[PDB]
Amino acid sequence: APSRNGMILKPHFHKDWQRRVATWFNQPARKIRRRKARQAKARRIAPRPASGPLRPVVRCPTVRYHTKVRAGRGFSLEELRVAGIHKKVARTIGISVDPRRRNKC
Amino acid sequence: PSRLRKTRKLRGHVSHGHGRIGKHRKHPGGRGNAGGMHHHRINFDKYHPGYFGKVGMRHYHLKRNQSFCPTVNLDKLWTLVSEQTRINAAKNKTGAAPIIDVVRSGYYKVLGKGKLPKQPVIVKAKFFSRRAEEKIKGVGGACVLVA
Amino acid sequence: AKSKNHTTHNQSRKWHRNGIKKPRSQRYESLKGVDPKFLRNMRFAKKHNKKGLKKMQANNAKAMSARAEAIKALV
Amino acid sequence: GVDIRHNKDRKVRRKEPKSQDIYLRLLVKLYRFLARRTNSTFNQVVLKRLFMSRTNRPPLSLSRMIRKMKLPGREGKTAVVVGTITDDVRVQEVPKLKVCALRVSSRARSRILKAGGKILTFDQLALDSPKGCGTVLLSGPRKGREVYRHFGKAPGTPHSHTKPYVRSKGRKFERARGRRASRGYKN
RNA sequence: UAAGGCUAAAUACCGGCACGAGACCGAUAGUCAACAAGUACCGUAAGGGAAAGUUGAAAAGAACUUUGAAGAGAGAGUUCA
RNA sequence: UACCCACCCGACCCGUCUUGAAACACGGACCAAGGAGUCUAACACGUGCGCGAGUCGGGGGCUCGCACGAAAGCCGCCGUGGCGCAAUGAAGGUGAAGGCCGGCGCGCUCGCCGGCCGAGGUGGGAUCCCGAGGCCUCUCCAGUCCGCCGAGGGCGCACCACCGGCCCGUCUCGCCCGCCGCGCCGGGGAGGUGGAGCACGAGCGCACGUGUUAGGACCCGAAAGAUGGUGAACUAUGCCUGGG
RNA sequence: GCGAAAGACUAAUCGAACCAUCUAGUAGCUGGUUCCCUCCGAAGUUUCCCUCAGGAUAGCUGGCGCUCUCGCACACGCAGU
RNA sequence: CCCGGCUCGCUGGCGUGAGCCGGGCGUGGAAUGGAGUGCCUAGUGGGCCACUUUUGGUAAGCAGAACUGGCGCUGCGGGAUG
RNA sequence: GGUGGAGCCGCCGCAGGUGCAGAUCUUGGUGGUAGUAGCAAAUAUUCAAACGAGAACUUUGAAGGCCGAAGUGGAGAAGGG
RNA sequence: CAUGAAUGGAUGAACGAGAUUCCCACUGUCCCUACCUACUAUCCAGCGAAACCACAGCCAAGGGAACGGGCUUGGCGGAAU
RNA sequence: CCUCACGAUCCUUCUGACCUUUUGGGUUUUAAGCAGGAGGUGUCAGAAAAGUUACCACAGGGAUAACUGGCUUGUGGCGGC
RNA sequence: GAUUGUUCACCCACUAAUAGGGAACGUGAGCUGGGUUUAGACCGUCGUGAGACAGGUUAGUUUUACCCUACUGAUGAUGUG
Ligand SMILES: [Mg+2]
Ligand SMILES: [Mg+2]
Ligand SMILES: [Mg+2]
Ligand SMILES: [Mg+2]
Ligand SMILES: [Mg+2]
Ligand SMILES: [Mg+2]
Ligand SMILES: [Mg+2]
Ligand SMILES: [Mg+2]
Ligand SMILES: [Mg+2]
Ligand SMILES: [Mg+2]
Ligand SMILES: [Mg+2]
Ligand SMILES: [Mg+2]
Ligand SMILES: [Mg+2]
Ligand SMILES: [Mg+2]
Ligand SMILES: [Mg+2]
Ligand SMILES: [Mg+2]
Ligand SMILES: [Mg+2]
Ligand SMILES: [Mg+2]
Ligand SMILES: [Mg+2]
Ligand SMILES: [Mg+2]
Ligand SMILES: [Mg+2]
Ligand SMILES: [Mg+2]
Ligand SMILES: [Mg+2]
Ligand SMILES: [Mg+2]
Ligand SMILES: [Mg+2]
Ligand SMILES: [Mg+2]
Ligand SMILES: [Mg+2]
Ligand SMILES: [Mg+2]
Ligand SMILES: [Mg+2]
Ligand SMILES: [Mg+2]
Ligand SMILES: [Mg+2]
Ligand SMILES: [Mg+2]
Ligand SMILES: [Mg+2]
Ligand SMILES: [Mg+2]
Ligand SMILES: [Mg+2]
Repeated sequence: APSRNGMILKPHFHKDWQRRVATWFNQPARKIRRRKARQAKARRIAPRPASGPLRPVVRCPTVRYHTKVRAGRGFSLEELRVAGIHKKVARTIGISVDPRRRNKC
Repeated sequence: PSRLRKTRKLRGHVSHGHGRIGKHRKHPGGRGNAGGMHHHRINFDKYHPGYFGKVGMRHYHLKRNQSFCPTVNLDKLWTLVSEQTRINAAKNKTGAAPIIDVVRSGYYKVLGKGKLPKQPVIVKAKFFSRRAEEKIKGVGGACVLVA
Repeated sequence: AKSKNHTTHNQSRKWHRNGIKKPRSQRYESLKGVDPKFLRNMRFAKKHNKKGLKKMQANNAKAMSARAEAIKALV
Repeated sequence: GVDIRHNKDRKVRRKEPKSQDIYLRLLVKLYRFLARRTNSTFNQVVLKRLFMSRTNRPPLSLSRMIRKMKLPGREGKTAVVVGTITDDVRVQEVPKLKVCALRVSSRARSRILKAGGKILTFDQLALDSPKGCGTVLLSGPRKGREVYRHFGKAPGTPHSHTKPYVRSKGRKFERARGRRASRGYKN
């Protein structure tokens, strides 16, 4: 029963929400489960970039994110036989290899 | 808190703020926005004019990134640049007209609102307004397009 | 289940409790509702008052100095 | 056996700041003193403002403070705002000002000092001009809040344009029965 | 680049094993269940399903005398009580 | 004042629905303990606080085995992003400035070139400023200090009323166009009208209150509907085999 | 299902069994709705509704304020006249 | 209110008219009282009675309106009781 | 003041499952009714003794009686355990 | 009003815990009640419930939610059973 | 001559602009828009809708009947001038 | 007294007369249960049908007093040493 100049308010609670409510009291303990892994992995591969292999420079697709630059998935193949690094070897020297990137420029 | 709630001050008050003539029954009007046409019309029609009915043209699978286009007014153009590059002008006796890359500050369009300081400029943007053209031109300066 | 059908019983009380207010009228009421050929003209009269301000300003000093002379001739 | 309406005999105005900030309660202790004593209605307005709410003593932009000090004659006086001085990025020729305020945003604080100006607080203003001599009282636009747009007659009553509350504006959100003459009617 | 296939990691856990904690409840509350509780008990059966915590610090839990068929008493004694 | 008793006056039993209850209206033997406007989300306005054309906050990250910690602190993360900073159209799309002066096109209320000012004006406007004149002061006069009163005169916030102006949609009407192209090209004008618009801003976040909803939703209350199951030990028939 | 037919009977249950769940089903309708003091204080009328035991909107109510006025020898404004 | 003057694409033999700028002038019947304005918003939406007016009805403690006043929301003195 | 035997409150802030006379409220307890209604379907008991603290009601003896072999008699099924 | 032919019409021996009417016989059904018996109730020993209950319990009239126990005015009122 | 002679959303159709979209470009169909008319809701602010229950059920209602009681007294009865 | 569920009615007979009424249209924990007014049935009419019928017809559970009062009887009661 509306009264005097509110909004229209379609709120989505008709279905059954009480059952599938996901509370986040794990949140601060998950911060810690990941932190140990992040550390335990760095100590396991001791001399190695903890962040992981090297990713390539890459531009974002749509016209609104035109001008930014990202870390891509992996260096392309066409890139590699210019620098002279065999595609199967680079996977073993910390170079992400993406065999799926069409180079246009 | 429960401490500062009118439900405390309604103890010993029989009807509990809901009146004993017409009690607080469960759902007297309806449930939710129900009855816009029927018996709630006076509300929907006098407070939400234009609610009920179709209009316009469907455009299925719209994506916002296609039509993304922020705007600057000339009101605040010399804000995008550090003000010292403006002070290192109106001076320098050479017609320096520093370059303002409206693209770098995140705007794909320059609109002509407000006064502009009497100062030469080069404004690089994507889409210009007509009056924003004349305001920059007439101050002395260029409008340079970028893709 | 018959019921009363109408009444204006204590209605006079209600709408006189906040004391029926004659609508507060300002000077300069709105021109909305006046025939367009009036406005479509009187806006041109108002738009070009300035063209002819020189006549108005000098002719103001004429009477301002003639009545500064009229009040000084009385003195 | 008397016949007055006690409906609105009690006058509803603030006689103390509803807030607890000891600082505002302190210079209220100052103009609870000046207001009773000196003939100046000045502080009687300053006092009657130190009570009011955030929503009722709006911020004064810096440019609206210029064009109210540029007027012919009010040169040499001090601007006095029971409120905050904000900055105005769309203004550059900052004349030298003497301002008083409760707060001054940090950016506007440096535009004012750099222009050879001075900012006081409402206790140095009490020592400058306890009578309020040579001052200018100002305020921001109280009909400035976006709230004031949803107020008025109603949206949907004849030619009374007032913004309606809509969860999100768009094509299909309230352009229908009542807005286009083609679909029902329009007002 | 379909019509064939394999794959760790972040992801989920009101069952289970083993723990830790609490601005929680405190015996009509908190789980039905602080106890021989999914027990006693009902129903042909599917199923239903309780009540019920506290002597004292230590049993030192009242020997003995007496009245009574006996239950119960009167004295005595134990006890900080 | 509270225990018992006495007297004079008063005095019908509470809760409830109700035009009307002491009611020949209903609930109520008595006493203990239990017992009913809650939380979440979403708006809205009011209020407090931080910062302020910005401001966050989340998720992440960097710092612990937590005792207090599953806290606190910190991070071009702080802006990826939301909300705000700009509207208007169904949409292609456009998009908030005017004034003035001089000069040049025939000042043609049209088009172009140089300079000045910059958010227009009217009426109220808290109200500050200036203030004629007074009002004394132990003398006649002179005269600088100090205020009180102060006719009259000025700037004029906020806000309200109005007139203008600009943006977009639509219409009308009419003019000149620019020319990387050709004009079923694009561009400007005047007048009216639609707009949740601009016309030197006020938001963001965090609290608390009130209200409205969606939620079991202030507590208790149906006759029903659905999905799976267990029953012929009673009784209803049929059958099989016995007994009277 | 079964009925030599009464809607009979189907484990004290039959115009449609019992058990658990969906389930805190829905209720414009009954019933209840827990401490004091202080200040203000109504309505049963308007239009629309498959509206007539209900809502929507009007009023009437309160709270919050604000804008000013001047009893500070120096007031405009309003009104159930 | 009274003068003076500008503006017009309307109106017209001229003037109208309206709009502007600029000056010139104060208590305009009695009695009362500080006024203006914006936000949220609960309850209510079964009513009843009396003077007077009045519609059905024969009449009603009947049905239905007007105007005010009450009762509901409210005790006290009086009407024995209400 | 008393009994009671181990913990508790004042102030400044924060948080609630926070105040009961009532709901044919829930659970438990207890009255008035009241020492009242009642212990009335199938004819029936009596004497003496024994035992015993205690006998209308047990046991033995004696007497009167009923069930009357389509049984209140003698044996089984199902069921009970 | 509004019968009627297998929505069967008309008949009808026997039969009926089927519905009526009349007569004979009979009778405590009645005029009109009376007494007799058994078991009760009744009192006692023993044992002992329940429904129900705002507070409660003498009337007339008045008013009143238009039939009071309570209120107004009268009438009156004597423990425990 | 004046005061009545009429109709929302959605949907459908017709008409209008060398209109806009038809989605990676381009051309044609087609469809979707925009602006006006029409197709209709007579319960006329606009549900797509027949019964019966004496086998019945639930929520309620003295807001709504069938008894009594009140007020009234036409009618009925009784009585005057 | 005859008929009738009847109030009402009509007659027979007697008489002095067979006047009219109230008491919740007196009186169901006083009776009876014939009539209405459940469920079974039967006809007529109506209804396409389920069914309807102040149209007939037959069959159809009538609970509780021990409480207070009133009343009827029954003991008593304060006073009178
Ligand atoms: Mg990573
Ligand atoms: Mg109250
Ligand atoms: Mg209530
Ligand atoms: Mg594959
Ligand atoms: Mg216990
Ligand atoms: Mg306990
Ligand atoms: Mg328990
Ligand atoms: Mg114990
Ligand atoms: Mg205990
Ligand atoms: Mg002790
Ligand atoms: Mg009533
Ligand atoms: Mg009564
Ligand atoms: Mg009731
Ligand atoms: Mg269904
Ligand atoms: Mg009701
Ligand atoms: Mg009501
Ligand atoms: Mg009535
Ligand atoms: Mg102990
Ligand atoms: Mg708690
Ligand atoms: Mg309690
Ligand atoms: Mg025999
Ligand atoms: Mg044997
Ligand atoms: Mg007896
Ligand atoms: Mg294609
Ligand atoms: Mg039938
Ligand atoms: Mg039947
Ligand atoms: Mg009634
Ligand atoms: Mg009657
Ligand atoms: Mg009777
Ligand atoms: Mg009786
Ligand atoms: Mg009876
Ligand atoms: Mg009968
Ligand atoms: Mg029958
Ligand atoms: Mg027949
Ligand atoms: Mg037929």
